[PDB]
Amino acid sequence: KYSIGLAIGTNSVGWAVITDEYKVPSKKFKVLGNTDRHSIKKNLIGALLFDSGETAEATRLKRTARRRYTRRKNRICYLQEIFSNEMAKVDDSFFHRLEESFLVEEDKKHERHPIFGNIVDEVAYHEKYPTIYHLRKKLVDSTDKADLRLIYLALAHMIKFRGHFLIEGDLNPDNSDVDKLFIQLVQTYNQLFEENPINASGVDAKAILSARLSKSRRLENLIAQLPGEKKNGLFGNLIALSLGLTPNFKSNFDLAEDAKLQLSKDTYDDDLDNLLAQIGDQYADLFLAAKNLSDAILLSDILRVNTEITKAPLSASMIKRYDEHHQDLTLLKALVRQQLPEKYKEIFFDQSKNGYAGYIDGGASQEEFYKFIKPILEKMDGTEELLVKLNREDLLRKQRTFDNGSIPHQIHLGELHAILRRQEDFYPFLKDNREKIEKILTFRIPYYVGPLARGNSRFAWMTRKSEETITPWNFEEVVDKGASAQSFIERMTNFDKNLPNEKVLPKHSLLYEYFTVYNELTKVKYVTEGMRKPAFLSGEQKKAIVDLLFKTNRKVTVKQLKEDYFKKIECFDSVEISGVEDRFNASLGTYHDLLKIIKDKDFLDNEENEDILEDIVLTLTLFEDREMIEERLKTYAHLFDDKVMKQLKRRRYTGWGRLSRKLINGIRDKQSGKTILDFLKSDGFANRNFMQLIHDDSLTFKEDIQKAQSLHEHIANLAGSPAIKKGILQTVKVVDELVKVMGRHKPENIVIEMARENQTNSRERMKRIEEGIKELGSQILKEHPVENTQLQNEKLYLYYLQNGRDMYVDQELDINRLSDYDVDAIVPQSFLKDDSIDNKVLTRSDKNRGKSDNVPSEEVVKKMKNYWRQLLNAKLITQRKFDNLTKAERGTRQITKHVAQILDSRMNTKYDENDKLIREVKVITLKSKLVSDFRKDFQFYKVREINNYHHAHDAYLNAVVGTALIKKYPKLESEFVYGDYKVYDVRKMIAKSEQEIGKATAKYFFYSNIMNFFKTEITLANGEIRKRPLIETNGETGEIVWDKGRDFATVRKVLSMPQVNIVKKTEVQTGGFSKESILPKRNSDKLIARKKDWDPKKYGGFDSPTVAYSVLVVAKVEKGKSKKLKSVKELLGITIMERSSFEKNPIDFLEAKGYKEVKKDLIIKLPKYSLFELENGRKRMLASAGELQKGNELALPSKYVNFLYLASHYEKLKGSPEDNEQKQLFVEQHKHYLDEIIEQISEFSKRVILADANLDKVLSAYNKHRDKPIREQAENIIHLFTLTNLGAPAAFKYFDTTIDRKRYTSTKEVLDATLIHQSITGLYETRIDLSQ
Amino acid sequence: EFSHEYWMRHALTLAKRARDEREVPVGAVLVLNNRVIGEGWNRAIGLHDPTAHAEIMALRQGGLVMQNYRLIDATLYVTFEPCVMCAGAMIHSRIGRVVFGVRNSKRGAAGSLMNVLNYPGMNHRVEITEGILADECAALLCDFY
Amino acid sequence: EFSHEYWMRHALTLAKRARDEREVPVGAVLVLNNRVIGEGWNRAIGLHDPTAHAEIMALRQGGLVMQNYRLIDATLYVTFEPCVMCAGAMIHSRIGRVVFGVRNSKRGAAGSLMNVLNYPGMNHRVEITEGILADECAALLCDFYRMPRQVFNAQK
RNA sequence: GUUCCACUUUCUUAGACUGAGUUUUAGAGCUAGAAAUAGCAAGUUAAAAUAAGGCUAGUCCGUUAUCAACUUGAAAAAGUG
DNA sequence: CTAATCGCCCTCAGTCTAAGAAAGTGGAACACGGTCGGAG
DNA sequence: CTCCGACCGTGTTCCCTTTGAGGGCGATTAG
Ligand SMILES: [Mg+2]
Ligand SMILES: [Mg+2]
Ligand SMILES: [Mg+2]
Ligand SMILES: [Zn+2]
Ligand SMILES: [Zn+2]
Repeated sequence: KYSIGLAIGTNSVGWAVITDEYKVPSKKFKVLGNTDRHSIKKNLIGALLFDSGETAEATRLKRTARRRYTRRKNRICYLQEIFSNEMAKVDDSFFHRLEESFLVEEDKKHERHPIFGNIVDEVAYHEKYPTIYHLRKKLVDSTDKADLRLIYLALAHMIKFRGHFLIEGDLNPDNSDVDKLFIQLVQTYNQLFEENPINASGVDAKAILSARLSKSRRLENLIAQLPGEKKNGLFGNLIALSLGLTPNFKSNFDLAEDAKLQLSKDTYDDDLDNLLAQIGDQYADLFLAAKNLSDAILLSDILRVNTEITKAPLSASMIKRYDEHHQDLTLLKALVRQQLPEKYKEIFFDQSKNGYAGYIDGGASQEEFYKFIKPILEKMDGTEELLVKLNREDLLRKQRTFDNGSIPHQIHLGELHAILRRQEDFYPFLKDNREKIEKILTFRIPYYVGPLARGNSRFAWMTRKSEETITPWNFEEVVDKGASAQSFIERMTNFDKNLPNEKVLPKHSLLYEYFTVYNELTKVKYVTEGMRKPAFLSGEQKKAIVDLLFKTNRKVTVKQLKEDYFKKIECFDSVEISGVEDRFNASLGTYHDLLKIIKDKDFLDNEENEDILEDIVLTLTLFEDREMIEERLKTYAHLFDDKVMKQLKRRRYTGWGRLSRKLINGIRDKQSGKTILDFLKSDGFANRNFMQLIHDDSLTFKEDIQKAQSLHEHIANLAGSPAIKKGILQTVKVVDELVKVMGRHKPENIVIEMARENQTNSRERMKRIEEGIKELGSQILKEHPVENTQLQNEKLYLYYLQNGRDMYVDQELDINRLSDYDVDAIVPQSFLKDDSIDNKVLTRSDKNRGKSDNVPSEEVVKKMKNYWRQLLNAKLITQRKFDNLTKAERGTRQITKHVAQILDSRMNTKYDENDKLIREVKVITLKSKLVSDFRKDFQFYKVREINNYHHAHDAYLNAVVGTALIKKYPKLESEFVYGDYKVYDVRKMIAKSEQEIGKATAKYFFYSNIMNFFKTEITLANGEIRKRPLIETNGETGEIVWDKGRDFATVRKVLSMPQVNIVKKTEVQTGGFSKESILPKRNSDKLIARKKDWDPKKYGGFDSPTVAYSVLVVAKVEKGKSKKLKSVKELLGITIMERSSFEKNPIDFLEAKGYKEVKKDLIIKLPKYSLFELENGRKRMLASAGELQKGNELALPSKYVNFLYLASHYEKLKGSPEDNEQKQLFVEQHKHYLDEIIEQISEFSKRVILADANLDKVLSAYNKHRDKPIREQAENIIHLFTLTNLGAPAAFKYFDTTIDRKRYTSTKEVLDATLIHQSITGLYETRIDLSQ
Repeated sequence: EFSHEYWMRHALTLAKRARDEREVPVGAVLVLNNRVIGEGWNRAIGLHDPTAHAEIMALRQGGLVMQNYRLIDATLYVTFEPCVMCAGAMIHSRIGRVVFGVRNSKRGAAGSLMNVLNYPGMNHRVEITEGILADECAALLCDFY
Repeated sequence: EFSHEYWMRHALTLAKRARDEREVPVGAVLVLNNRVIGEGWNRAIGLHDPTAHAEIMALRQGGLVMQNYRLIDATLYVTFEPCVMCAGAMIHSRIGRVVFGVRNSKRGAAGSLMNVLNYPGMNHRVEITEGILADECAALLCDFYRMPRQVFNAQK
């Protein structure tokens, strides 16, 4: 009888119900409540709207930051607990004064000076040590006994900001010299290779190696200064090692095994040990020197000072910064006094200017301050050095800056240990507790352990070896690191879908590779002269090939198959292989790896050690911490030798397969008693496939599997954006309510369409360009500085991505001639609807691309290949573009299928007598192009800004087109309907055709052909007309599928229906309590205390909280000096922070708020977007407790919508000029439509919007611009619609006139309106007359 | 002048001439762009040919003059509703419109007895015009038979 | 000799002659009393006449040889199935029977798309014989079109 | 569409971290002028908090998802036109 | 002493490890009812 | 001459083609 059309989007779900004749039923629905109306007629079409679903990212970030804060606090607490006893003797209340430093003096328990407790000592301290780094350096270098409070201050400052943990091991920073070390390296190298010495040659290694270029570029420059020295050579590899790259050393030492060294990797010492054992340890000092040189240069950017003078290069560099700041400030002050004293007040006093006062005391950044004083500086003379300092970014630098993240923790550890050694001679407890403090700074919870929970954390997985409290000192003993890593990995790995309770095997499992090799061999056929048909291989032959070829050669090539097997055993001079290309895809890599490590083939071949070996490979896969891999393998160290274990440690695998051990070799057929692997090894005459085994009705595997094989959980488990999952839930609920509306009869067809979800980057662009240019070595950034927001222009972004060069012609481009250049589609847009940069190119003229109908010609490839190579190495073009260029030189979607499956499983729940699904409802999935083309062809134009009706209209047209398509060509059901499919069309592509060079062209032609039955006359591209009958019927049955004389009229009636159920989903606001900004102290009741005792009038705090939902309160409040009981009815906003308190006891909350005699039964919860109707039909939605939104939809007649669409789009709709001219004459004939549309808008606004000023400004502005061309006027009339649009009022520009939004700053009228409670479809309403 | 009645009376004159020739008074005139391209009269008996109708002769003369089997944008006037064979020939000729006079529920395949031009199985649609001088054609047929 | 297969084979010979002339290979022969009365093949394109079908040619030749537009009791053999035009001409000729080979159920005028020969309002009923040498007829047509899956679908 | 293997690019989820930013407090401002009014000298740092808080008392959790109205129903769930 | 308007405002940057899915390239499936070739 | 046994293609349209936002908030305006 009826079908349902659905349009599923990220912010909208359109729905419609149509009948056999494409009519939408109109039904009378009962209206509940205490109101006048008892019923309303409604059309069965509408659309649900809802705000986008958000990802869990921000919550994760917040949570991790919280954990960081608490752990830092615990660090400080540890320190104080260590210092407590010895501090109590020196100062009774030091820590107390420290912890109460935030309190105002009136609130303080002790005196206001934290460190010493009086003015004189505090001023003395600050006079002797202006910064903390002064105290640090004095405490490291001096030898005098120091005050315990200063020592504590230093240690705490180093512990509170420990620095990063990106470099492993320890550093030797005594060696600070780069020239002497490089000269020493060159020296020892020339010693070790007497035959060929390198010349020092006056290569300024410091500048080239410390320049701000990429590692690779610096390498290239380094070896460009060296004659006859290659980057792959020994010295080149050493330079690469010192630069932080990963070089391979195998080609230099004739080593068959890979020897890759990374100074940062914790395994460096062991890898180097193995390398030196292989090649001899007389080269160890050589690599040591390289390491020493790397050490001397690791921190050259930060320390900038020779490590000879002091043992605290960091604190010394800070003291340096301080002194230079001081001197240059004195100098600058003197200069401004002498030459521009009129601006002195502006520079050093006004906090709002970005001067020095704004820099130190205001919120001005170093960049803004520099830009501020650049002109002042350059306009003056005598500042020749100040500019030098400015370009170095070293003019007036502070010590706590954004760029201090480079500092590794090893240096703070060094200073800590130095201070500890210095002061352990005088305080015994520092000596006895030195190791504890060092372990406090050093220790870091491993990522594979996670939160140190005790059974109350949803996110934690760690297991406790004992029930102690965990500290940094007992962590290794209390936490079971091994089982914790095991859980860390096993909680994320996929289970086998066929056996959901079984874990998936490791990808490099020996069993898995046996399964794959046998699964490939099983389908290999052979024929000889005698036999009459090609035959499978038997068990014996397979065991022969494996034992003889697979177990002797690491890889087995096709040539080895032919010559060593086919030739030697079957005397075949030539043979064809079909499933693999030039080599067997499967291989026994682990078998040969192990054979090489254990050196005992008979150990590997013994079946009883298979599990053990699998467990070893499991361990090798499960862990990557060598110390833990070793601990796991320690049990088997006795079977062959210590060396085999040492070698087994280094072997590491990553990745997991697809199937479980029980699937491959666990299940046994009851009759046969043979596992899958047994049938793969030997199955006699039929060498049955794994797919066949799994699908063979004669065998019992399939049924034995079919044993093991919530809506919200099921939807949440899908992969995709949460927004679309929200839409999926909403559309399911809509479908349910629609079925309920239709008397629980199921629809005949459900046609679903889904909007393009790929569309739903300045920083990324700036990064891309910065890196590509730094690698390329171009100055164009220095010559033409850009900013991220400039890169939003496509032509400019392209220009910068190609280093200001032509992509086809090998010539420079002009940053001033982009308007003359062309953006060409690499693969023409007609074939691939790709609008991204991956398929777009900037060239001065598209003629230099070569042919127009294809990829750029072979000449352009030949001429530009090397340039494209350079762009690839510079990351200026991606891999996809390159690979497409290369092959070009050598010649619906998953989410919608998931939706269709969910719908089909919910709708068809019955099985026939043959235990097969009865498909009562056919789920059809269509792409957007069908309805888009249908609209363009038959002029069912769409303008999104007029109203939200198009969401429903699209669903209606989807249903219509889908039902028509399946009605006309039922054989295409396999393509368009979910479920039953057709295993064919693969052999059809093995025959010659008319044009099958591309699948895209085939799809194009296909869809352009199938949809012709909708048209009455076709115009081929020969000047040829083709006629079609008036009635379209299906040949085999004769049933009428289409009637050109009446179906269009019905469609037009449906599109023109004024009333459409557009329902905005009411949602309680969740998330952050308020804005995060911490405002200064202010006398205002809006300021919310940041802590219980922190009165915001004294301390400031938070502001502007978000209302979770309003609540209607009717009660009484005191009024006047005599406290008369007045009666009040008002809306009180319950903030998100107040929510829980209001729910726990609303009566107490309202009584505390000042309400009395609160009528509890009249409390109405009013979430956001609550709908209220007011007389004349004017409606308002609840935007907040103190603001409302527009609640009406302007139903513009379809004639005006189509006219507006055609008038706004002039430079489009290509083809024959005759139709374009007829549309031009239609515009000129119907120009009065503009005036009629503005009249309609004015009526609507005066009846509903009620903003006289904005309407008068619209009318005026339109009056002045009536002379201007119709196109412009039409576009700006389209702009005019945001005044009448649904939801929050917004500003808009009409003919350069900006109209600020008119907000609704009061909620009084809503308090006397009628509340409309709406169902999800809006068909059921409960209206409440709020008269009480 | 040049209206439906003009061509109807011209075909009636052709039918009267054919009747003077002792043949069936049925005529057909094929005009394209206000230019007469074909004229014919039913002389099946005078030629011993069952397919020698007025419509067939007119279509053949039009195809011979135009040197093409396609007669796009042609208009065929006839004093008698076309039969099934004549309707099929009009479909194959791809003519623009056919204007017939007196209806024939027994032999006219242009709506009276059946529909041929606008059948859902056809690959071409032809326009139909009726009701031009049906009484005179019926009287002439009754006088002849 | 003079059997149905013999005449269908002759019609196939004429359709092959039409194939030689690069025309749609359709042939027709009109027989009365085991005597040759008329033969024809499609010559539309080469003679610029949309009605120059095999059936039309055979009927006109029979009419000329017999000097009579009425072909009472005659049998018209045609390889392909006649179109609406040819079916109407057969009705107008008053022939006794039409024998065709392979069907074509996308334009057929003998029941598939519509029934015209045996229409209730006709003044003469023409008999229909189907499927003579259907396999050779359909193979000839498939070899001419060079587009498979049509003949097999029609036969099945 | 489902599914077995290889390559690349993107996204999602969870964990360990770092550097900043903001808010109060300590950095004895000086010289005439009772007062407004004005001149002169310094300015780089440090402590605490970083969602109010919660009990389960953990070196744990607190911004994701879900939610018209009524009725029967601890939760879940069902019915109402 | 109340409310309605007009502008102004809104925490951010980076590193590493692990797993999974999901697009573009490639290699291979997801069967059976007769039906023609020989036999004692 | 029925009984035993290895084998193979036809299935989509197609029967002369069309190629960033929106709610909070202080200062101003207004009765
Ligand atoms: Mg806290
Ligand atoms: Mg600071
Ligand atoms: Mg939420
Ligand atoms: Zn006729
Ligand atoms: Zn014909």
